[PDB]
Amino acid sequence: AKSSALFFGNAFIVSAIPIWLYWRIWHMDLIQSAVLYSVMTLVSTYLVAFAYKNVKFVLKHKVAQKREDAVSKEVTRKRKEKDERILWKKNEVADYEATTFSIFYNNTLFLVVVIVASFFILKNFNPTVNYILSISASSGLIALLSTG
Amino acid sequence: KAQRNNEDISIIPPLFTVSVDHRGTTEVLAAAIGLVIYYLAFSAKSHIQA
Repeated sequence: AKSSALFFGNAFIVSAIPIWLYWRIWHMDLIQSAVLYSVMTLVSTYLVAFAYKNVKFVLKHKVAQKREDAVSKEVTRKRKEKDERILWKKNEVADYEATTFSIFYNNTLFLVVVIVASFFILKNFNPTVNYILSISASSGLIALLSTG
Repeated sequence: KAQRNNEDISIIPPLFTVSVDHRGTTEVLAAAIGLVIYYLAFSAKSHIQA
């Protein structure tokens, strides 16, 4: 559970990237818009990190279900005296890649949502409305999708 | 006069010449790349869970 610090160290990143094009093509005022940016990033980091945990927690078992036979093979190739290696390593063996895919997929999911909203729906809308609706919808919808 | 006579126009000196150097004269793609990578990620998820 204490590993959540990494999730907090990851969920915020993507939330702020679009500021470049917004300042370049939407020409947003970074001073006035900082009020919107801070809230958007904070909410995104909160729910997205929670989603990271949920996805990995919900699916980590499958990793062992698939490859535990191979991991056991290499563990032995290297019953009480034998099982300890299972607790020390095997559980993390499944966990380690489970996290990597969970975060990877979540980040991959986020990008298209903002692209579609900003440059295919909110094309015809105020840059203020463009950023507001695009980012707010992305955060809320993606978090709900993660609960799917 | 030379032009009307089809005479050689190069014989007539200009007063001066000036050389004018002429050097000569995305969101869809970003969505596409994100879409394709996400779609293959979905395939990866299916295989991972399959």
